[PDB]
This record gives sequence, C-alpha cells and structure tokens, in this order.
Amino acid sequence: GHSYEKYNNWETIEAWTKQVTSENPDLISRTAIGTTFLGNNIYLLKVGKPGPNKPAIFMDCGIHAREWISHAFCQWFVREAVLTYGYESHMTEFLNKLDFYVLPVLNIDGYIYTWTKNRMWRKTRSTNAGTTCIGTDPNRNFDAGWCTTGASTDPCDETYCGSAAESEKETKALADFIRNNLSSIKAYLSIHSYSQHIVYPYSYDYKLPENNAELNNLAKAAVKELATLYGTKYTYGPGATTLYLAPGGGDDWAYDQGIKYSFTFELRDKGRYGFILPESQIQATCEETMLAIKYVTNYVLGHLY
Ligand SMILES: NCCCC[C@H](NC(=O)N[C@H](CC1CCCCC1)C(=O)N[C@H]1C[C@H]2CC[C@@H]1C2)C(=O)O
Ligand SMILES: [Zn+2]
Ligand SMILES: [Zn+2]
Ligand SMILES: [Zn+2]
Repeated sequence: GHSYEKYNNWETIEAWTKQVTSENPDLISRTAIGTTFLGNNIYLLKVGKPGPNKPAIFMDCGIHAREWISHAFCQWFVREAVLTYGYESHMTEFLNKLDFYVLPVLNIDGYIYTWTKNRMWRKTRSTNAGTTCIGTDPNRNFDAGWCTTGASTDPCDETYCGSAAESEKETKALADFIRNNLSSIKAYLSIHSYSQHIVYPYSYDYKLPENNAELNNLAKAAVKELATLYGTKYTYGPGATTLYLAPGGGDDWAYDQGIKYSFTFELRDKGRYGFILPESQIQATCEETMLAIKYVTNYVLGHLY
C-alpha cells in the first residue's frame, strides 16, 4: 500500500506513478526518460492542464539515496496538484499556465539499496574500474565545473564525480531531457536533505550569479513563507558561500543552460534525526516546503522569459 504519510519502497513508488497517472489522465502524463544502471525506468511526471505552448518547471527528488524525505516530497507535490486543482486559487492558476516535470526518484538503484542493504547509502550503484567500491555522486556528475574542488576523484568516496561528466545513465537521462526541452523550462528545483537550507548558484566555484540580488530576495522570501506554518528556520544563499563547494551540481548545470531560477532545497532537520527523519515529520515538512515551492512558482509565473 502506497501512503503519502510514510516512506514507500521503489516498487510502491513505481506502481504509484502508473496509478496517479491513469487516475488523473488530464492533469498528468508519464514517460520513461531513460533506464538506471540496473535497468530500472526513470519515470517523469508531466503535471499540468494540457494546453499549447506552455512554459515549464522541472523538479527532481531522490538524487541522493538516503535523503528519504525528499522522495516523499515529490509524491506530496503531485498529491497537492491532484487534490487541489480546481479547489485552490494558486495551485490552479499554476497548472493552467505551467507544466511541472516532476521526477520523483532520480537515483532509483541507490534508493532500493537503502531499503535492502544500507540505510546510509548516498550514491548510485554503478561499478568502477580498478576498485570494488561502488557508486558516483550524481550531484557531482553534471557538466558544470566538473570534478573540481569539493568533488572527489576517489571512487570509494561519498562525493566521487564519476569517470566523465554524465557518466551515470541517470544524470545523462535528466540532462538529455532538459536539453530536449530547454526552450520551455523556466525553473529548476532539486529536492534534498538535510540542513534546512535553500541554495542557488554557484556551488562549483566562489562566484555569484548575474541575478544574485533577485535570487537573494527570492530565497529570502520563500524561507520567510515556509517559516509561517510551524516557524521552521531555514538559512539560504549561494551554494559555495553558504554550504561548501559542490561542483558538478544539477542546479549549476541547469542555470548555465540559461535556466535563471535554479534552487536546491535541503529539507528537515538540523541534526536531531538527520536522514532518518521520523515518518511523523513527513506531513509537516512537506506542507511547509510546499509553501516555499508555490511561492517560487508564483514568482516565476510573474517573471516569464
Ligand atoms: N548543487 C548545490 C548544492 C549541493 C549540496 C548537497 N548537500 C548535501 O548532499 N548534503 C548532505 C546532507 C547532510 C550531511 C551532514 C551535514 C549536514 C547535511 C550530505 O550528505 N552531504 C555529503 C557531501 C559531503 C559533506 C557531507 C556529506 C559528504 C551536495 O552535497 O550535493
Ligand atoms: Zn542530497
Ligand atoms: Zn496540503
Ligand atoms: Zn518583478
């Protein structure tokens, strides 16, 4: 049984994507955009009222395996879209004027592995020449300052950059889709955990984006919004300046393709529970996070380009 208030295994998520599609065929369609290293189909949900020449927002969750609240947040947002379309002003406006490409789990092989073998797995589950060490960090795998400081050339390491930018079938699939749909995609959002942080470019070097100011004011305002449900406290900023150098990120790759609004959400908590966030925090984290998401999507709508 699927539940939006529990963490579901991959078999549960896969069946849910087939089902939420067939049950809401006018709001949602589903493609496979690639296959994983282990041959799993990477489903993508095109969410929105079918209409011609629509701009789009891309979102991904599940890039990293152990960050379970993130996978639960993609399903939640799809949940909000289906339940509140026709019932809430803003959501409704958003689905008529925009399509949402929601990739609920990028790193499907890593996720299965956190359910079967190791709860604290992050990377993919591809093999590496010369070692029996497994996995590439997808969010060091993108062609954007690829494999510079903050990424590791060691395969045994948790930030390993891969053998080439886009070496992971999963990264390649997600970058191929986005190049294939570049002229419609107006924003890029990537959901992660933990640390209650909203980051924007750049993470691959210490530099600030052309619209730093606008992204500063926009991150300030979504943190502020998010903070109005339960008063949860989020910090924000440019990635290199806020967290650490983290090159080969999808957020930077997308921005350098000309997707001007690009954000990484690092959800609950600050460390009490970490990656192992009680299922009893799903509902609240997603609800407070949805307010930040819609807040960004309403900005974008007002600032098309
Ligand atoms: N693309 C721009 C933003 C990228 C930032 C993103 N952050 C991210 O993954 N953070 C988590 C979450 C926790 C980890 C404990 C401290 C609090 C946060 C994590 O597991 N990071 C790993 C990276 C190294 C530093 C810690 C490990 C090794 C990333 O590293 O790709
Ligand atoms: Zn992450
Ligand atoms: Zn809700
Ligand atoms: Zn304006």
